[PDB]
Amino acid sequence: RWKHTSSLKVANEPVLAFTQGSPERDALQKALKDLKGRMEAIPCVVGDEEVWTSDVQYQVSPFNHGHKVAKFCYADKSLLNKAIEAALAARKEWDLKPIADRAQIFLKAADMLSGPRRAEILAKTMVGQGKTVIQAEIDAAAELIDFFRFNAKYAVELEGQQPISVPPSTNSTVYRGLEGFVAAISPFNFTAIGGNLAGAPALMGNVVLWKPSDTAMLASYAVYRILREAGLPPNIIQFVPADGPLFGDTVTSSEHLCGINFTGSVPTFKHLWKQVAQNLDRFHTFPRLAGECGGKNFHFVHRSADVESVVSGTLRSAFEYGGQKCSACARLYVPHSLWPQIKGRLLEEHSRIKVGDPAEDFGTFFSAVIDAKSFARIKKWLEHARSSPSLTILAGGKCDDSVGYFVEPCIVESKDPQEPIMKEEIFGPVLSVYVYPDDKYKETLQLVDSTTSYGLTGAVFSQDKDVVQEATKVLRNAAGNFYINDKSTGSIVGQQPFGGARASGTNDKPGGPHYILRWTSPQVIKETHKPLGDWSYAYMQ
Amino acid sequence: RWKHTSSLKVANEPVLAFTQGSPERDALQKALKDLKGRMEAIPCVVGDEEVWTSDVQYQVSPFNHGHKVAKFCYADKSLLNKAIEAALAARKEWDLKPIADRAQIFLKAADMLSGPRRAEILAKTMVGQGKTVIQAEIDAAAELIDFFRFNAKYAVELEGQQPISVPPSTNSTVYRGLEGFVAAISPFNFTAIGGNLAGAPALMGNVVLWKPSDTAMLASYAVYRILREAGLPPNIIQFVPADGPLFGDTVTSSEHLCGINFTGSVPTFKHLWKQVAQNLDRFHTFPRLAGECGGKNFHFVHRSADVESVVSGTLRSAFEYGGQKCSACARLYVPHSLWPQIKGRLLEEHSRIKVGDPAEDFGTFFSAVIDAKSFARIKKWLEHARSSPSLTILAGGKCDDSVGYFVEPCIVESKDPQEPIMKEEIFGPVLSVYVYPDDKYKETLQLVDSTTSYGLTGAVFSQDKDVVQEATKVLRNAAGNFYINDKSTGSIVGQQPFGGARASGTNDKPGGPHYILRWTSPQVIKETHKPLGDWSYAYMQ
Repeated sequence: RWKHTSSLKVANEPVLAFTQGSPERDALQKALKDLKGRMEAIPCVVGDEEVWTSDVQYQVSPFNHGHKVAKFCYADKSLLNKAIEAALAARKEWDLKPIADRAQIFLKAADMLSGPRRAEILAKTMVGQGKTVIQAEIDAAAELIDFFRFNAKYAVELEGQQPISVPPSTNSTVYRGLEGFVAAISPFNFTAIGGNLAGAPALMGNVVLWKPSDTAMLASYAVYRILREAGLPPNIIQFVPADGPLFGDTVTSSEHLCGINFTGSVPTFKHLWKQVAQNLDRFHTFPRLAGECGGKNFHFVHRSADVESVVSGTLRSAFEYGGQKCSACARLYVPHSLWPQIKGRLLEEHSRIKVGDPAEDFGTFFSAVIDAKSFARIKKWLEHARSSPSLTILAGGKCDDSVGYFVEPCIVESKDPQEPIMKEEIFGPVLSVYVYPDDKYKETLQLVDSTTSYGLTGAVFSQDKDVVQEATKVLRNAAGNFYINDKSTGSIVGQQPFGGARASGTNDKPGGPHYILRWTSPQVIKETHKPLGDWSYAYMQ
Repeated sequence: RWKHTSSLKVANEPVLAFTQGSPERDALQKALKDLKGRMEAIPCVVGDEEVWTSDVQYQVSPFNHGHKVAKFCYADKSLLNKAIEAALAARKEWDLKPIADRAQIFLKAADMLSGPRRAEILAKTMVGQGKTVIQAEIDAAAELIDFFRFNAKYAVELEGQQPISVPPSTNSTVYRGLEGFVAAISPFNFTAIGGNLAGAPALMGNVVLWKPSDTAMLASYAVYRILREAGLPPNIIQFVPADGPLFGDTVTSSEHLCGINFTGSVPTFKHLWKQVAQNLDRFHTFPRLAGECGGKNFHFVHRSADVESVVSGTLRSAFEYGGQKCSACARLYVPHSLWPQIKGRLLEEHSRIKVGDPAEDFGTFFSAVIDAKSFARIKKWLEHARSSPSLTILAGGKCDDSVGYFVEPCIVESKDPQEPIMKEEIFGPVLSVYVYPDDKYKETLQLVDSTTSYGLTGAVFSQDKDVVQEATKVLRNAAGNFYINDKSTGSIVGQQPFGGARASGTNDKPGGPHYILRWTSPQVIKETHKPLGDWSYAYMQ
């Protein structure tokens, strides 16, 4: 016999420059102005019904928290259960739909995000989450477009991974979606992640309840709407903002939960994991938990390092988007011999860093952090950085929540490599620096590895190839994304599949080809084409 | 600029015939006699140290439970913790060892099992677990050899799945083993599974605590010894029989647990899962749980079916190895129009079935079931089959534990398609039959799907292609391994990757290429070859 199969070749979305006079700078400016003074009312969406509840909530602009950018509402238990039921009733048909047809929807969404919807999705991310132009670009456009295209490629190619056939039998693998619904819970700090957390499972034949982050609601809903317009049928993804604990209680209580695709804090992930375990007896199948959590990421500097690359790379990793990345560098290990030079260069460039309103002033490096709870926690750390004997603020240290949740980039030196600030994830623009004796760099490599609970990202800066090989070995499990002479942030889909282990999550490497395997439960079909024969065996006669 | 990828070209191990005259029948007979009257003392093995504890245990021959085939002992907490520690101290080197070198060990073990050790491994499985010649062959030889070879192929080819590189940066994926130790817990009913449960993670750079099934100790230790002689370094796999609860308590209490590779009962799997969840805070990473559990598998018969194929296929699936397979057919759905013919044929062939001592009489179809607890459970079901109004024993129904744990093949007709016997996994040679009206075969397809909690295996017998397509759609999630005109047992590696969802497990499909992904935590390395540049962006100037 035979069969016409299919293949799909994709390229990464080019990252636009947005320079003066460039069409994208103009489109973006126009989209930003179209948002000024306007507040979108965003409903919950179950199937095609827009639903409002009485539990109304607002999203404000991080750099100008007086401006409400969106009004939305929390689904209640009753609405969440209706969304599970409606999703389930749509699942069989959607799962049965050919991968090619499903992939097509995400390819069209990708193209929409690429061209016509680009400025919009950028503007909403800038205004809603406080991202500068370029942070919104690499996120709400590039990373999200890539997720859609590359996962589409991965899922189409996956269908061609078929078992061996041996006459008189033909074997085939059917990549079923998981039976049940998936709960997708996305964080504030990347518009791309919400799209991927709900989208990748949907792509794989699942139906999803998507709880988007309150502080990214404006742009996430834009992603939702774009998926729907690209052709996503109703009840495949339910748009259901909600209280976090309520959402988790409801989904972990449904006998129909078959997965949770989560990105956020480890305690919340662990809590969901424990709830699922507590309720194991009620589920029709074992639910799959995928969890990308935070990090306490490092830039390790060897004496041979290009000092300029260390400085720019670290400034970028530590302070871009106000350090609100699970991949952001928060501990810098510098050899004594390089410290004076690196310290001076860092302080010099630090003073050139503009923090302000990213929509009005494109010269802004980064803007306010995301919200009050985060601002509060960051102040507690800045105060710790003044209060602690082992700590000395070298630069910044100020913050001001009168207009936005503004925090100055802060650089702190620790005389204690095990100081809490060297170990605990701040999610703010707060860089800790430990200066180590050149003669003790091997023990220091060991400290990088042993100091925190995390294993997300990390970089080595070294011109000495032998030290690189050596740190690569030593730090094998300190970073799931390991960078050699580059900053620890900015993973690109298909180039650096993203994730790490230890406390940093389950490391399912979104951005790579294996990620989607979490969202399929393969069925293997063997068809035998000849009659069977005696149940007995020759050796028995 | 260059990519070098390696493939490995491997074939399934030929299943030998063992007919009178053949060399394998002779080698086997010799190995069986070399075992008669002998009892191996089997120590725990930690590193290279053989350890005895005071908690001594015996393995007896299922068909002759008076013969002790092995003396072994249970590891205590103290010994299990020393095994964790020693394993951990060996892990970094082993994980660093190139996949090709690790794979080589399992390829040599495979060849050993293929030739010189074949008769031995067969004999120990026949004698220890009660398997007939051919059941031992497809298991302790073919399936185990295939696991080793194919997993080696899959791991070698996996290394060549590398990310895209774009100048000035080169990206590479490093397939790390999981950081910690893996607990492998294997069941009595396949020697191959123990090898795969401990072996596949070891292959992937993990270190393993292997708790083999008490009732398969003789052959499992033979697998262990062969891996060691094939070149497996000490402390990569620790051979540690133990009390089940104690073993689980100890491993789920270690901060170093990073995985559990389990095949067995769902309650035990769920229990382990709940323990890991309870202790989540203490683990250095989130442990990965892989669980293959049981089934309540079906043969669904459409009126168009080849009656002879139905008969021989069902006899084989239901009664081979006394029905002690998670894939064994235990519910047969027959259309009224075909019943008289199928009933007569079944009863006729049933009466031709020899149950006896598989080592002494190769005419034996199947022998005693594994042990007393299982024998006891099976009698409770035979008694249920006499006591229940909806039930009628059509054939067999007797059992005798005076010499071995012997149970006659039993065929029961249920007038109630939802009778507990149609729903609960017996793990005995007990086939239940429901006869349905031809006119109501669609509703009956739905019943097959809706009746039990399981989704492991299932078969449709139908000459009507349109009914096949239809059942395939309806039963999409009733069976992870779906057979068209063939029996529901006997998955072959690389041809039918094995496993199913619902309550039947996590469906990681051992036997396929994706299985090994559970045992690796990939690291992605990006090396940038040019200096970085200003931290600022052009659009900002």
